[PDB]
Amino acid sequence: SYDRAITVFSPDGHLFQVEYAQEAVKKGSTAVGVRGRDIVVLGVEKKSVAKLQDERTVRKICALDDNVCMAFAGLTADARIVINRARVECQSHRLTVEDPVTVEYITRYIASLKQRYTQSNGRRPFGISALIVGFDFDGTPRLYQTDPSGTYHAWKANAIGRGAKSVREFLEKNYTDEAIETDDLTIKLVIKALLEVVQSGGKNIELAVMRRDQSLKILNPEEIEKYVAEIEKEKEENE
Amino acid sequence: MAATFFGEVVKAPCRAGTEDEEETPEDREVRLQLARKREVRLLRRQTKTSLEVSLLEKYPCSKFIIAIGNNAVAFLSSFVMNSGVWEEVGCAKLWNEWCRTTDTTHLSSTEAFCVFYHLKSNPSVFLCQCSCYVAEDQQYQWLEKVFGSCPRKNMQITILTCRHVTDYKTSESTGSLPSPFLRALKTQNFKDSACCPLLEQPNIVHDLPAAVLSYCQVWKIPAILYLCYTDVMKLDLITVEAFKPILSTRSLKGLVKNIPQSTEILKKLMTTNEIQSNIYT
Amino acid sequence: MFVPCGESAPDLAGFTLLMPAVSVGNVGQLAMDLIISTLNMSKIGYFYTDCLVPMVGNNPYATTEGNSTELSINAEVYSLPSRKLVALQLRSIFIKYKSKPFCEKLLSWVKSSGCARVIVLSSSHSYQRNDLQLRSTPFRYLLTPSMQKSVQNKIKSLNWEEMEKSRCIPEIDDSEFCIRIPGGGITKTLYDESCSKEIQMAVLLKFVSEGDNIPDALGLVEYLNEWLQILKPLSDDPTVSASRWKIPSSWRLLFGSGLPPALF
Amino acid sequence: TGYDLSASTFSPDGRVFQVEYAMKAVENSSTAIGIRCKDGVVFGVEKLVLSKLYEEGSNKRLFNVDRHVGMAVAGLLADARSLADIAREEASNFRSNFGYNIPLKHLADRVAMYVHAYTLYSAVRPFGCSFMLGSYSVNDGAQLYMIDPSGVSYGYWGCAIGKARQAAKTEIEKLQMKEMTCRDIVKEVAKIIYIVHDEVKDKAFELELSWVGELTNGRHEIVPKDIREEAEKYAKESL
Amino acid sequence: MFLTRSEYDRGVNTFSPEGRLFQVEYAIEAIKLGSTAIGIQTSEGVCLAVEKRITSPLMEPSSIEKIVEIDAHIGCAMSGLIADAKTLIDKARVETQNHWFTYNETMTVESVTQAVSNLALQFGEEDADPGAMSRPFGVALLFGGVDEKGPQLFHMDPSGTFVQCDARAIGSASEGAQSSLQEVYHKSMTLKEAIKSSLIILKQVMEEKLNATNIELATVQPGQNFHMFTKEELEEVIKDI
Amino acid sequence: GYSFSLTTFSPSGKLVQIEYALAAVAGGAPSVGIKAANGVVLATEKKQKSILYDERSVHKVEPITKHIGLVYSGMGPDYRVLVHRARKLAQQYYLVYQEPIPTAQLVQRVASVMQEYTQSGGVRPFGVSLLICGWNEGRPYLFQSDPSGAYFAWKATAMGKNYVNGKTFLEKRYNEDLELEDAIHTAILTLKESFEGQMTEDNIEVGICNEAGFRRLTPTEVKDYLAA
Amino acid sequence: FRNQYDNDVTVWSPQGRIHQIEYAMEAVKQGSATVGLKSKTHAVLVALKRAQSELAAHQKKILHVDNHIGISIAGLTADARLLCNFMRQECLDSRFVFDRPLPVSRLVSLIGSKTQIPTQRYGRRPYGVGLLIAGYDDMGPHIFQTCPSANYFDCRAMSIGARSQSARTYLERHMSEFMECNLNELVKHGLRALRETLPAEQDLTTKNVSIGIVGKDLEFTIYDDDDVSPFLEGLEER
Amino acid sequence: MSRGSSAGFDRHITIFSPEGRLYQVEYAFKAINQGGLTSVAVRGKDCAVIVTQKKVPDKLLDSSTVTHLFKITENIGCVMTGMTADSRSQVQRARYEAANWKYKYGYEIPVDMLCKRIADISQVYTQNAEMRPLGCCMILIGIDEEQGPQVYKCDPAGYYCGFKATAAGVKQTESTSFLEKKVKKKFDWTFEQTVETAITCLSTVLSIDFKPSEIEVGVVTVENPKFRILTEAEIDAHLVALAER
Repeated sequence: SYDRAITVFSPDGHLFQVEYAQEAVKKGSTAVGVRGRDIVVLGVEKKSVAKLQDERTVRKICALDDNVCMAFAGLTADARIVINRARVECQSHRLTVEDPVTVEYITRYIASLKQRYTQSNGRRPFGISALIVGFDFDGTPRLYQTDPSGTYHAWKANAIGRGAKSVREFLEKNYTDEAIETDDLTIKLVIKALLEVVQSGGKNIELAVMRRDQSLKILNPEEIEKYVAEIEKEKEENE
Repeated sequence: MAATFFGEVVKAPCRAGTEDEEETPEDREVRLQLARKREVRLLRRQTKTSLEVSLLEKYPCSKFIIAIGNNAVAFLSSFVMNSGVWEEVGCAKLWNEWCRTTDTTHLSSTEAFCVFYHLKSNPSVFLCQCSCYVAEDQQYQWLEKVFGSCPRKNMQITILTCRHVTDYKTSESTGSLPSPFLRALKTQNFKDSACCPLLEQPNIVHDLPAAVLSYCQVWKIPAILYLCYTDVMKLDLITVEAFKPILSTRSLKGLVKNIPQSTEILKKLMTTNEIQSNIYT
Repeated sequence: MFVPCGESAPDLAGFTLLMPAVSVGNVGQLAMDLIISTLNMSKIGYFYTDCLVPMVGNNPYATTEGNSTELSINAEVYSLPSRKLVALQLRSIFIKYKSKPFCEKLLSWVKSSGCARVIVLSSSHSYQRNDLQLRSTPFRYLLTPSMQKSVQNKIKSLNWEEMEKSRCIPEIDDSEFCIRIPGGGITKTLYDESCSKEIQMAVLLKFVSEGDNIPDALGLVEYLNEWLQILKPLSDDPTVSASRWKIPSSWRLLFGSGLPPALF
Repeated sequence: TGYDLSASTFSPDGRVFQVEYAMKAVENSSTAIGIRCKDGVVFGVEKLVLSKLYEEGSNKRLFNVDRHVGMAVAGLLADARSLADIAREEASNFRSNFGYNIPLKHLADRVAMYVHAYTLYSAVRPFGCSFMLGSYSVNDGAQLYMIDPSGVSYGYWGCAIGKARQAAKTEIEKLQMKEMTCRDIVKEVAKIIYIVHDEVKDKAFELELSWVGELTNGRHEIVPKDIREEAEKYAKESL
Repeated sequence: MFLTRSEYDRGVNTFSPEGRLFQVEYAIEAIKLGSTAIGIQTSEGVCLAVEKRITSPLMEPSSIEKIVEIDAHIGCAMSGLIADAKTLIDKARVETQNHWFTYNETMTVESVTQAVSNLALQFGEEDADPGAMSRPFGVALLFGGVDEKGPQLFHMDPSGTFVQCDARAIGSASEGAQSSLQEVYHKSMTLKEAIKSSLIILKQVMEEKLNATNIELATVQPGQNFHMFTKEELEEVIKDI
Repeated sequence: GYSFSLTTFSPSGKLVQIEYALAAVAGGAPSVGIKAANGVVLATEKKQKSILYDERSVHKVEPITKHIGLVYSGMGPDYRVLVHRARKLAQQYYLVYQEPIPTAQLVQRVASVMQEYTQSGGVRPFGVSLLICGWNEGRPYLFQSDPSGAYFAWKATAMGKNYVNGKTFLEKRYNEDLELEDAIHTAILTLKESFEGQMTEDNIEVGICNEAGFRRLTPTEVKDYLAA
Repeated sequence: FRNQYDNDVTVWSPQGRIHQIEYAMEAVKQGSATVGLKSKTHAVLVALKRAQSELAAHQKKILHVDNHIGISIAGLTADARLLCNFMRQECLDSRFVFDRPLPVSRLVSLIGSKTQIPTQRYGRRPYGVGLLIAGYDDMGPHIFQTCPSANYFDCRAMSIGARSQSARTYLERHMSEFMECNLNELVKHGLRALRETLPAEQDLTTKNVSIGIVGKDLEFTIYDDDDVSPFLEGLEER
Repeated sequence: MSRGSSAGFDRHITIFSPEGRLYQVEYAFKAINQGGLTSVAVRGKDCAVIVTQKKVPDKLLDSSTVTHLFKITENIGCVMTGMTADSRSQVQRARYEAANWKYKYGYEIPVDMLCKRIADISQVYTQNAEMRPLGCCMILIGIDEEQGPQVYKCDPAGYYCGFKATAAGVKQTESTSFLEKKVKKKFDWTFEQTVETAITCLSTVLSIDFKPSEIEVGVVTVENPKFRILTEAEIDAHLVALAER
């Protein structure tokens, strides 16, 4: 196929725009999340170091609301537009159906928008996939992961973007109840997971957790260097 | 490829079918992997081996009657397979736009990938049964898998296929012809007499049976094509009986025995036929 | 695999060879069909290959009942030692991932045979014309260096127009002028391969409109005619060529079958 | 040829090829004749009977389009119907507002303007049909106007369109229509129809006739059966 | 005739040679990528089972809601492109509620499927922003329900066509399932008899082996509303193979 | 290809369509605009091929306000439309603001309006470039409008046929030191340098803009200056 | 090779021809057979039902429109449903505004007017559906045939679909003996005509025939399965 | 969204050439000469007169209904050259145009202003993607207030000018040459040694002597400013006067 009717079915049916945007997230920076017993960690690398940057602006991690954060991968500006639209919708729900929205509802809204960038020759498909995570109305941990197709599956813990697979089949090989009992080990799994893909050490991996019912707390470059604190956990106890 | 927005550039394709833009190292690397992917495997079923040597060199042949088209294969199966005992030495492992979805299956009872059969009394008679649409390069692949480049002078071929009357071009309108009807084409060496009138000069055949006929004629092999132009490609009784004049030709005189039991077999088959959609197409 | 129709010797030691370029309109194929119709070249053999999509006809060049029943495929070879001519007819189109190796095999076989001239009939997309070629005649020609240096007097006399081959790394101002035929099919590949093999070969192409190409085909056969003189000097005021170029019998109805008597 | 893929295109020498295609489209259909006489206008169209099954009167081509004008078509039937029922609001939009009855010149100049509007837009294709316009009144005499897909309007003393166009007109001009009354006209009309009619390729036709003028007092209406039958008798005996 | 230029599906809604539209039969067997789903319509009720083809263990199976109910007495089974399949579902739900309050009864299954078919078919208005897809839906649907018919089953294809089918299977292995089902089907079938035969054919068709998580099924009977089977129900059904 | 759309950049991120518009501008008629310490003069060539034409039913240089003059090099009708509707824009500016538009905001207006045509698709770029003469607080302004929507202010410039040699000729012959009266003469010299066709009285339309506002030069005045 | 020209509805071929329309023509005859005969007093509709999806209840071809008009379909189901929906809408509008049935000869003209709309304009397709409409009014029984050519044909016995031409020949032969028939014999003749389209190995079952009737006093009632037994029974073989 | 323009320099008007020359405009220009008719427009100090052939290659036709002089206002008229249908439309367009002018400004539109507006309408066609240029050129005559007669001619390109004398059609180059020759030397042109010279032009450039059935002439006079058309009752007498010399 070529230009017109930008979303054309393939001769077998392989809607080219879909997997074409799918490929867009393999050059996207690798992100990951874990749904823990009472904490949820949201880790992502930034292997475009450009150390003459302001890290504040180039976070991957955005927060949707009092009860939701996310990370993504792919075309950053498109993701920013997604985030703003989702924030608007979340505010509208909290006004009209007033309650803290559940993670599933906002994920379903995201998926509906994402898949409704498939009609209307017009609009082109979005080139992002998201890791929506947050604590519900009840305080249970939740996790949801989508793709440009429009599907909005949920995972125990998943990774997207560059080399996402290797992280995934590291993850089930190590995801267990005696890995999430402690929050420190909970984040340590993510640490090791990106260690498998990071630019050789705790280099520019930005992450934050959301413990139950308080806030999104930015895991920061503390005096201990929170990052390299857990990093050295693995350095000197992985033997 | 235009009308993404208002006032744009149409870019009609090309009339030699030239819209292929008239080959980087990763391009012929993936070409290697892709060519090794689309393998026409002459699979000796349940053994899948011992078939590197092509049929004309693997087993000397005398009669290779082949059916292409769902109705052609139905016709040959129902009017011959019931007559004699036909085991399958093997078939063709074919993936393409047709017969997709993990070709290795239950043998695809309501599909076909060129299942061959030979007789007990005279195993020299081969019957290939498939309407599968092999790729433009894949006709050559399959043909040199089965025949090779050594054309022997002892075997004779009958080909059956169907094309829509819409495709047929005559001075009168297509919707005014006594469809279905019959046409045929003979090789240069096919001195055998025909049973149906030859195809008119302008209208041609451009497909797998054209491949087989070109191979046979070019390499002096006597072969014959038989063609019925019907209006529906579904499993049709009427288009089955359209080929009935074949039941008189020289190559077929010793095979067909019983007509009405064949007809009841056909009624059984098309009562259990495909679940073809109720769109009216 | 060039197989003669009867395992004979076509002895094409010095016969000019003709082949068309699969391009928009198939104007080359149409012109070649007209050439075979008007000079009545006989079918001597086949150029067998696993390259092209296979079609079968029954002697589209049929004139009598006897020759009508002759089976025809996409690839046949017509030759005529009466005026030292041999022709390669192509009916169908090119399979993907196969045209270039086919051209290489064709030139290898030509070397094995050694024809005199390898003149090619081609056409180009009329919408990809610069203003310099848009102001002028649609007649263009390319000749290999081996044979141009000898025949150039005739072309200099007949007032053709040399195609201006364009930069093939265009944005660099000092990049080389280089062969570029838009919508040429296999024409550029054939030309580059021929000059690499230093084979005397000719390329004539025209910029073609769309739909019927009968005017296009007649123009192209005339454009071949004035150089080859494979037919009497047309003496442009025809009095004959208006009805001398006899159309092949296969050129019956092409656009359809007929008017379906259900809507008018 | 070549640049013939949109109406909004010009030939290398300055032609609109997809108006000539409509010119050959009206060629495909069967002949229609209308003759203007001393004191009226007489139409006549021979209709091909595709099958005896069809009820008589179907596929009519003798459209009453108001009380005082009549219309006969040739070419593509559906678009002929379209222009026909277009010409029955241009009349209303002239009588609902201007009260009196539409003069032929104005009606033609608008319907010709409409078809020309279609012949100049890429998004649409020209109406592949041509048709006639006949009428009569005491204040305006009798008039006849022919419209082709190109959008050209011409008044005719006698005219025809269809696959026997040339033969029809060559048989027409041999008559002194300017001074003959309708009774002498109808027999001549049927005579022309049968003379130019081709059967060996178009057997199984039918004759249809209508007029408007003094005999019906400016009221368009189909030929009464008896006149039709006696004129048919004349045409047969005119052999 | 010689093969030349041709625009094939440049316009959506371009009729093929021999009159057979493109996108419609492009989507028909773009479906065949879809998961296999089985539906049996017997007097005692209907059953809707489907593979979820869990790609990786890292998903918890609960997420894939391959089966939903349009309403308490209308359950739906889908296969193929889930994305716009959910929009189909949402329209079905809102239409059912519209009928319910405007007309104080339960909207019948046949009208539900008919309105859903109405929702499709609106391909080409590329200039008109409102009401567009410019793309046929690429999902096949199965409806079960109870009304003054009682048990019912409707199969929809991505062409706006449907049938009062019973024992109608869709998916990648759809043809094999349908063939086996034909010889397996019984005119008078008890409820777990349909459950049993359908589960056996599922076990027989799909690639991966069969457990509680691998698939799911739901039923509606004239007794009461939609029921979605829980895990322990799946073990106590698959105990008997 | 990649040169048919106006909506896609070249593989080199390089707008072929605008360049074609530029070449069309180069193919237009010669035009000259000279700034001077006390005014600005615009001169251009009348190419009424046949004496049957009337010079002065239509005009080449168009006034816009008391103190605005426009001249072009390209295809006439585009220029006529742009003049007609730049008039709309300036008339706005006076309606909203009780003071005639300064020339700058006019060339802002015009640059915006042509550029939007470039970035719309389905509409060809305005195949003509413009020149602006103005006088604000009593000091001269000179603007050239590029059909790409670009606008440049020049001490002096020349466009149309052979405009490169015209600009070179201006380079070694103009100074900031000049006044209007000799500016007219030197601009005529520039056109004579590349006139190809032996100046008569009746080939150049001349317009000037001083404190007293923009106004044409009558053919009587063109003869009157050409006398010496 | 005129396939530059058979690609959009809005493009003429250099034959004064539109090939998309005739492709739509060919499309409908891939549907199902049907019969549209008539009497002085009755209009009935004989149809063959898609007995290919076995052990699944089949489709519906004869669709009730108004108490005095019923239709049949043989082309695109999508176009069929859209057009029948429009049929119902227009009939309801007529019975609303005028409190009388809409005479057929005007409804069918409106059908043609509507279907012509996409014939002329880019980005659309002709309504690729074949229609047999049956109706009765003050004028009397009528049968109108509709084709995606946006042109309708007023015949007294029509057949559209697969192998329809045999039925057309049979109907043209028996033309005379339809003018005077009671209901049952008219339906029998239509049934025989449809049966002739079927191969002689097939027989019209109650499971694959969908007779529908309108009359002077019988409003348009569609006769589905076994309810058609009385008409089907007593039918002599070929 | 729309079908779009065919990809090519000459394929569609919007695309510029490498030198930004609009091909479709040239195609329109050399599309004007279809129909074979060639018209001539000349004007004196008292009158402006336009003359063209009346090709009637069929006597099934009525001479009355076939014409090319279309009155636009009682004071202003025009002539057509090119295809018939677009000429139809622009005649309609200009009638409407001038009527709107008078309604909205209260006085009869000047000839030059009507020509300008029509030129604008023609120009805007060369801007869009599914517009096709109206392949016909239209010429005006009239008396404004003081300038006596004026002759104006727009074109598909949108270019127009005022002409002391002009022509359009097939033999346009030769007509222009003869016009230049005549205008340079003899230039009084009261009413008879006047535009009758253009009749001499048309005859000489085209064919043998004409007899008036082929000729269609309309005039406007400074002392009597109606757009009004002479007949073979009139044109004949003129041309017998011309034949004698």
